[PDB]
Amino acid sequence: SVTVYAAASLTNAINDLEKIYEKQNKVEVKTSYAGSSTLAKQIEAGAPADIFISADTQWMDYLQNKKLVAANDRINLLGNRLVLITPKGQSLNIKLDKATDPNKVFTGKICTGDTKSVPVGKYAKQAFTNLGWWNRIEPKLVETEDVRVALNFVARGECQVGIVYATDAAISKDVKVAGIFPENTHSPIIYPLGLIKKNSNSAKFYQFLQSNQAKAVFKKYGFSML
Ligand code: MOO
Repeated sequence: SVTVYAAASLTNAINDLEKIYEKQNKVEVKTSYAGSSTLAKQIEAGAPADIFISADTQWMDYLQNKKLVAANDRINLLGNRLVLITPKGQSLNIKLDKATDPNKVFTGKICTGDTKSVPVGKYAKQAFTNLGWWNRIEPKLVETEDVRVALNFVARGECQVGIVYATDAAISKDVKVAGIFPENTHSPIIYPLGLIKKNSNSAKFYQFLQSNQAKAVFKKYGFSML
């Protein structure tokens, strides 16, 4: 068997590839999804993950610095974009530009991941700072421990808007995109793939995630191949 810990934004793609790999190999693939921060900390505490996929470089560096992944056993796999979402039926179009006043466009709460630890929230905080919006945005936040909890809060109408990845908006018929953050507002969204346990089964799955077959699933879900 092989145990894969993956950022919550990767739930649907990795579930699809788990099914494909189990049809092609006599190996069992076990998956665990959560915020990249939670998963890295769990690995640090001894969780038996063979493979880790983070939604930012920071949480893979965190493991590298603890010597839990080698520089040569990680690769940048996927990219994404950062988006604003609204519940379906409460559509908006908001330009993510310093000229926009967040106090006039955001008249309720704003749902995203914890801005200090969950990658989606860290990317969001970079963007708000670059836009000069941080001190007006912070009082509006509801912070969650992964991007999918935030997505669900928006789908259920507990927040007027949310900040999730483009791939999250596309997976949910209950939310719609209200704005795309320009790339120059934040660090590039990069998913490093890391081989944590070096054994025969884990190495095959690590390679499989880079394969032509895996590229097609990731592209289906809206990710970019790096
Ligand atoms: O680690 Mo996530 O995909 O930003 O919740």
